[PDB]
Amino acid sequence: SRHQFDLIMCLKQPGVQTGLLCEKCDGKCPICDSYVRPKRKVRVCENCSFGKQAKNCIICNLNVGVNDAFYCWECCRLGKDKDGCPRILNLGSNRLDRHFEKK
Amino acid sequence: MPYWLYKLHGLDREYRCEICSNKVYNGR
Amino acid sequence: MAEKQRQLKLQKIYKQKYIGLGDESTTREQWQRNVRNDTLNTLQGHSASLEYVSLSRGDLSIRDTRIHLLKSMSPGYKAYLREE
Amino acid sequence: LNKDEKKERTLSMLLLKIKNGNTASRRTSMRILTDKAVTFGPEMIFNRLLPILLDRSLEDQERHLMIKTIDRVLYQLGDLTKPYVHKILVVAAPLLIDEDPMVRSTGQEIITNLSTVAGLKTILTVMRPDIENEDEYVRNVTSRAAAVVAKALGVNQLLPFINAACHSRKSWKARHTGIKIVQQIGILLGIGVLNHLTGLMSCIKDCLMDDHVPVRIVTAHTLSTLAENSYPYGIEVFNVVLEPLWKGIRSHRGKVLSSFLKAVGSMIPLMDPEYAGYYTTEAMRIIRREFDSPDDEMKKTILLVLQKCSAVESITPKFLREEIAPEFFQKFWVRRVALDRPLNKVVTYTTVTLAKKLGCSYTIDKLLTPLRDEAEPFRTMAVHAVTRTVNLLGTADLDERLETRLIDALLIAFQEQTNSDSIIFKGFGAVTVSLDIRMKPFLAPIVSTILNHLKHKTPLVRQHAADLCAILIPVIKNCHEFEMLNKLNIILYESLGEVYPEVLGSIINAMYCITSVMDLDKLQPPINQILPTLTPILRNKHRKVEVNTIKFVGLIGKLAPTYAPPKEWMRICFELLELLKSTNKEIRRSANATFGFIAEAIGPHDVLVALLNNLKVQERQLRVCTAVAIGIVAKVCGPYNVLPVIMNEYTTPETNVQNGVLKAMSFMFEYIGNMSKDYIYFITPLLEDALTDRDLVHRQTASNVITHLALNCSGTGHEDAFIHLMNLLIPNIFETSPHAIMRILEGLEALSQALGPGLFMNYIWAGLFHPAKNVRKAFWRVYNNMYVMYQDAMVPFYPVTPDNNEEYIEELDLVL
Amino acid sequence: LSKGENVPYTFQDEQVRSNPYIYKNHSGKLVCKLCNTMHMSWSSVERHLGGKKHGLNVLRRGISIEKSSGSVGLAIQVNYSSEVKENSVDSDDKAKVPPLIRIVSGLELSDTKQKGKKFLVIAYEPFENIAIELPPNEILFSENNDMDNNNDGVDELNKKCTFWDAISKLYYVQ
RNA sequence: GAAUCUCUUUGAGUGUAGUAUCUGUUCUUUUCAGUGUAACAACUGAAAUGACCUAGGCUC
Ligand SMILES: [Zn+2]
Ligand SMILES: [Zn+2]
Ligand SMILES: [Zn+2]
Ligand SMILES: [Zn+2]
Ligand SMILES: [Zn+2]
Repeated sequence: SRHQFDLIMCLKQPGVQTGLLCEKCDGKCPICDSYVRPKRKVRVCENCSFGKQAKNCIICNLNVGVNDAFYCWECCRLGKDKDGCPRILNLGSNRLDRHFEKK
Repeated sequence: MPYWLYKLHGLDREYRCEICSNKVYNGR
Repeated sequence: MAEKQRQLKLQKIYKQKYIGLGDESTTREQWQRNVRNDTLNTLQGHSASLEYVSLSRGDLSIRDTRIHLLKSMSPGYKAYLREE
Repeated sequence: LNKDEKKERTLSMLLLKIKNGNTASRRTSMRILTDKAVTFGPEMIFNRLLPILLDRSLEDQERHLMIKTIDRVLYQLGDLTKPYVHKILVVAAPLLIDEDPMVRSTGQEIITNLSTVAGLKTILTVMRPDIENEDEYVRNVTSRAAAVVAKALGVNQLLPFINAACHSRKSWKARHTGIKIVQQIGILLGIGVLNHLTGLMSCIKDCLMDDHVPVRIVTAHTLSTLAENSYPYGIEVFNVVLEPLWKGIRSHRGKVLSSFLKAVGSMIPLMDPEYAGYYTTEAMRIIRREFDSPDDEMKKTILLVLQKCSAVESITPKFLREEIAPEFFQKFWVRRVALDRPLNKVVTYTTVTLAKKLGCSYTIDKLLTPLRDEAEPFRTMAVHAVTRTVNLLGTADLDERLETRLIDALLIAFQEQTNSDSIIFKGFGAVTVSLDIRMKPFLAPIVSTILNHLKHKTPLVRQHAADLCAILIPVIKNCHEFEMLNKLNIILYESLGEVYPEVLGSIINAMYCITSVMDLDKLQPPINQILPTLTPILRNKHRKVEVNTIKFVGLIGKLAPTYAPPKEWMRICFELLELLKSTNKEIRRSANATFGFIAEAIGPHDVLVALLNNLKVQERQLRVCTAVAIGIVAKVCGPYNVLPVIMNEYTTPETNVQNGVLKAMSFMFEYIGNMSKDYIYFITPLLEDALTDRDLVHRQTASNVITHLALNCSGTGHEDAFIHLMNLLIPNIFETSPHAIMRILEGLEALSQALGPGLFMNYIWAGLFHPAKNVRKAFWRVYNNMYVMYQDAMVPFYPVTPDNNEEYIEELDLVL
Repeated sequence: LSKGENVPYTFQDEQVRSNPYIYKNHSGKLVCKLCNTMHMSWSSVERHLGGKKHGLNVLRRGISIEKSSGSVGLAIQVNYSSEVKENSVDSDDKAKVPPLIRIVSGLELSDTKQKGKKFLVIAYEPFENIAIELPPNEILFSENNDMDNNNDGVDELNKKCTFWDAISKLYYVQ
């Protein structure tokens, strides 16, 4: 993602199916994390859909997704829209260190 | 006396120029 | 640390998708080849710049100029013209 | 010695600090390891580090800290000897089986990194003696480990290994686990099995025929995982294995017949319509014969085959209602089912998938008797089924009678509930939303129950009472009773002073749903009296109370600005500006969203002074959120009001006020998309001083302004200010730190579209090669980003002449 | 920590400072204009002044400064205080030094407006300087009055023609 | 709720990545070869002593 470096996106050929965001990540561009002015729907590759993993949010990939995810207008102007499948794979160091910090 | 100073700044390094009397210059 | 290590990875990916991307040290030949491919693709792609090249070279058919441009992207195409 | 024994001391002190140490201590020692990892011997790093992870005294907290160090070292050193490979697999391998998926993933990143580090040849040499092990646990582990390696390096490179283990006549356990590897490979790759499935199939088929049963079962599960993960495509391959499944089903019975019916059942939906009808009808007989099986496994498989076969077009819904359905509901809805969850999920989901073929009124018809049963946890499951079924099929099928009995049972089972669950709310709500106009004659008692439940002494029943109102308010409008809206709203506004926050938030949410729906003037309390009773609630702390209160106040800000006097609005602003210290996000986002509503309500200049007074605070959350607030105010009330005040505020000598000014300007630029053009011209002398200033934060943050400004101001025709801005930026290319450099690069990329590709390139081509290995390393990055944004857009702009490069292009010099 | 002293901003265009170096730039942070150092807190500043590099810069500034930078006559009778204020200062600090006179050209003045004549300036430590215009190119400029005795004091002018009645505090000059 | 009396006032959170900036301590001589650097630098291994003359040596 933008703010967290250890995350690794997918970047494959986007399929025909739209990604989904959890209520918590709702209304955010998967690239720059901008809450404002959405533009288009995201699209994810086959290997990012398949089973239950398709229902998860495409940013945090933990909670279940509900709303379709949108690219903000700027990321569509820059063209970072069409790079590929913008699905985060690994969970990152922050979330894990939170989980084990609490218990 | 400022030992490290000339090595930083590049001075006290022997150098030569052919066109003026093959003159020597101590810094770049 | 980890950020740069992502930079290398996205470098490897974009260099795969978009073909030529200079990294740090790229030979003049390696880069000039990319320039050649881009230029030829522009000449063939737009029907405008294809009309212009076709009429200027006076070839008998558009497709001859287009295939000439495609063939020109391979290095051995020069020598191939010389053996005719 | 004594010099290098000091190193032996440094690694011990570090590792100690990471495992047991202060936060700021371990945080720096991690950096020291990552930067110094190359100069310490990996023999010493792993030789010292690994013995810690073996003891039993380590907590999960202290274990993950060591794991992270292992990962950071492995990803760096890049080359490792085989003994340490085996050791790291001994430590990391057990993680894939751990109870929670977090440890699974972090133990998976290890093996997927080591697979690249240690290479293909070494790990396979490590696994070969391990698969033959007599132990069950080790084999279970390195099945999963082997699959992780398989996905990591690609499956084809590791495939003949699997073929060797599977087809090995030497050892039996080698065949067993060699087959399990196909399981977890099928799981990890997901749909991506596909093309590899043929090669994988070389293993399974013959490995299915072993005389030993526990291998015959494992192959049967592999066929199920491959069959489901594939989906319709994989049929053409499984035809070879399709025959022996039938000679296995008709005989072996016991626990094996369960596995083979799982396999064939998972093979059904990918079969052609011709065969599907046959194989289904063959399976249904065995299904009916096996209804009475006490084994959990066999019931689980039966629910799978019924689960899949409903999708088959061959069987008619009449065939299901006449025969299979009544035998289903009576057997699998026994109250003993409702006690164990994993089988509950399968029974409910099976009923839901049968609801498609079956009539909605028929499925719901059979589901009313479990609703009216006395058992509570059984009524809950009976609710789940109705919820999901109604969600799929809608209520259009229901006759008035079932429509009455359903809602009756939902009221009853609603009022005795114990555990906190939304399944009633959604479900009892999913009913309402669907049939809402048809709901009217039932609405009077329902509300009464709520009005009783609000007075109940238990906090949960009060939560659940208030929550169900918020769902009914839209359908209550559709049922047109406004007097009930007012009576509710009054009773809630009276109950609004409750002690328990968790209930109070829900109460305020119901208030919200009432206020948004109903006519503003007809509200009884009314709003003008409502809000001054809300302002003390914002200090209730907790969260949900704050969230719901803020969203409600914002609803008033949209709908009813003119009621509360502007001084009271200023009290609101002073409470929110204090309130956004909250740790939660949505609290802050909602607060910032409300400043637009208030600034629209009363005025910009009374809010702006209050906000700018808050940028002098040290904490970062406060400054950033006030920056976003200034951005939203500038959007809603217009930039020409906020811009001169902010530009005046930037004159203050304090650092944090200046950075806050630049950031608020970033937000107010990305919020107004097009406008942005009239306003530049003023702010370039403001960016003039920002891009010049010494510290690296101003140069960072100001470039972020240049991104949002240049992207959506491009093509407007200014372009003489963006050349200025660029001329100020270019020298910053050499700057280090991650944050400034990414913002600067984004800035140059935005300026590329304001200036154009060529006018932007004229700066870069110079040092694009260059002697210095650094200037080169810096410019090739900007040329990379420009090349990604523009390929055929830079073609006229290359610096190439016939004598500049060997070949050039002879056709660019032609003229007609 | 700051000892309550106001450290002015760099741009405020100069109340005497304690150390005439540490400022606050246009931004918030603290600066040492010699060493060109940015300090976050006043403690770090006190460590800079107590540091070795600042001393080196102070000395280098010291060297940098130390390398660059039968006729008619008139008689004046200047009177001084009557033990009114000189009762608080008696620490043999140049107290033995008598008033001094010098001839100054008006070519240099704080205002630099008009000029072209000389002044017979007379100075004493506490009291304020005094001047007397001398239009005549030369008056009483004698020729070897005494018999060439060499105690230059300050100059030929002072020894040649001045008297300091220190007991009564009366300075005569002619 | 109402009635009376006295006195007073007014008129220290938290975690994940990452920068920036000060202080303290060392500067081994000298040559050659390798690494490295845009050039330096830095890193790696080997060894200058005796004599003479008016800064220098076709010096031994
Ligand atoms: Zn993907
Ligand atoms: Zn999410
Ligand atoms: Zn975006
Ligand atoms: Zn010269
Ligand atoms: Zn200083």
